[PDB]
Amino acid sequence: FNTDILATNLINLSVVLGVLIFFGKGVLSDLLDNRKQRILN
Amino acid sequence: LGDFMDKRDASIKEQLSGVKDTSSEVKQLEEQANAVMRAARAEISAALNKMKKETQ
Repeated sequence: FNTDILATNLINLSVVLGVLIFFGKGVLSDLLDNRKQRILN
Repeated sequence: LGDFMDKRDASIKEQLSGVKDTSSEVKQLEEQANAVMRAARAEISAALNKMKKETQ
């Protein structure tokens, strides 16, 4: 119910979510874009 | 979003089919034109021959 503040729970999660969003938008846009190009073809 | 994905894919697939459809239609048009041209020529030739033979 109340929020619990501490800088231990999430610093590990920010690095992970950043790495996943960057390398995931890279390989995901590459794959998705490739599929779109094939459909256009 | 699922519907949007489907719509875009269908729109593209439909475009390909239509493009495939148009190509077949043009092939048929060309074949029909070729066949028709042949008829004209051949037809007239035959006519003259039969007519030429009758005159002779």
